[PDB]
Amino acid sequence: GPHMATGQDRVVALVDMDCFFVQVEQRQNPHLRNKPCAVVQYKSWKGGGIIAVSYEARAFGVTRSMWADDAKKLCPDLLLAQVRESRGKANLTKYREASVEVMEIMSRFAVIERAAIDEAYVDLTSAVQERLQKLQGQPISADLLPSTYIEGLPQGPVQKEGMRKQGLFQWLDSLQIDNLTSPDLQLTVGAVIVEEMRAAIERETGFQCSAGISHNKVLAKLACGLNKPNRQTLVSHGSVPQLFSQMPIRKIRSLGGKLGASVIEILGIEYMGELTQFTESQLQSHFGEKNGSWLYAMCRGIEHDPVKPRQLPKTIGCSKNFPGKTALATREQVQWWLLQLAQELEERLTKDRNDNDRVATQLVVSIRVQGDKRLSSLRRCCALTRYDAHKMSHDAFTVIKNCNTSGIQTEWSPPLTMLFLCATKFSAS
DNA sequence: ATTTTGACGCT
DNA sequence: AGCGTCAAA
Ligand SMILES: [Ca+2]
Ligand SMILES: [Mg+2]
Ligand SMILES: [Mg+2]
Repeated sequence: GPHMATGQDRVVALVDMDCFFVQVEQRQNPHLRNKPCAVVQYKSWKGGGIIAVSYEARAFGVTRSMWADDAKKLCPDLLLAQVRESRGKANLTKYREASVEVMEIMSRFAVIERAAIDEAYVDLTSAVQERLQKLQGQPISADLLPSTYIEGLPQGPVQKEGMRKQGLFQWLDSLQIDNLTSPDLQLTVGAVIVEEMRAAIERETGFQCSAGISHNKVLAKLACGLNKPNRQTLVSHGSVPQLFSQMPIRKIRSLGGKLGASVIEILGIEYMGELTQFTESQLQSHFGEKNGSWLYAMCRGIEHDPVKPRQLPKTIGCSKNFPGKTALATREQVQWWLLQLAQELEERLTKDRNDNDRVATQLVVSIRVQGDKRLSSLRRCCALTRYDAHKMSHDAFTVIKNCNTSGIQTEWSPPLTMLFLCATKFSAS
């Protein structure tokens, strides 16, 4: 009752760019705008692998991971843009730079946590308080929320936009605008701010995005996906029981893999809401102390993970796969590709040092051997003392050379199916 | 023969 | 330290 926390103490948003790499390419090439199109890496093998897909193309069934040749069977007029290749490998610089554009705009509004190349969490609690003080009891107009959905509404006693407006009207009609401590009002002001933030992103970059607004990161992330693209969704604390009552467990962030499968298998449930019937101790007994407490609160819509103040990636990495017959089988091959990776890494590190006043101090080398299901077969670290590609490639070879079983120095066995260099452990400079 | 990435947890 | 999990385009 009066002491039961309800996880309504924060306003958190998650902003996620729509079909991000596709929008980057469509901004650059107006011929691709408003078309079924996809972004692909490589082209020799089956037309290249698709990594991003416009919503027009998704209507034909085109998805990520599809070979372009196969996507063309579903969508013969599909347009394609290719990821840049440099030093023999795909190079994602254009998308990293577009990401910086968006992150820098979002940072003007509030502290953000960079969650991926195209998404960030926003802690809006303080901004909401400020805006509520500015508003001075003034009601919030639907015109301030032109792309907002209120999850769960409309309810009670045939076009998409009509339903959105009906739900928003029910919500705003029911709000108590004089209570500055009302969580629902705080979320609503949050959504007003997010409309402003999304408008700024689109104005200043050309890119559209979706967003979720709720009381914590997990619900904000879930909310964001409910009405893509180019829309935002408010998930209130009160919407949680109905929302979770038919929500597959795997849809909640962190439960899409083995742990989620085990929750389903061990407990014999399917939906997030069903978790409420277990005690905290029961959940801890199956999934561990940390996961158990997290599940117990999360299934009630409560999560405390903070929006971390971090706009920049914590690592800078470069990797290449060598699938099937292309696996690296000679020492020379391994050294040449380590050099290519190290040259890209050097370029990115030097730019990072100039832009962000920091230097990486550890180099992580990872390889995969043909026959291993795991992404990485072996990982070794060494000191990163100079931004020099020849030194980094030599040091990586030094730390992995003993993995070569082959009695012949010139041959590498078992062949390598992946090389990965990652700069970590940044210090101020 | 998806590939190329991050962030963080466990021991 | 080195390995595993989960998530992005
Ligand atoms: Ca996205
Ligand atoms: Mg994303
Ligand atoms: Mg996606």
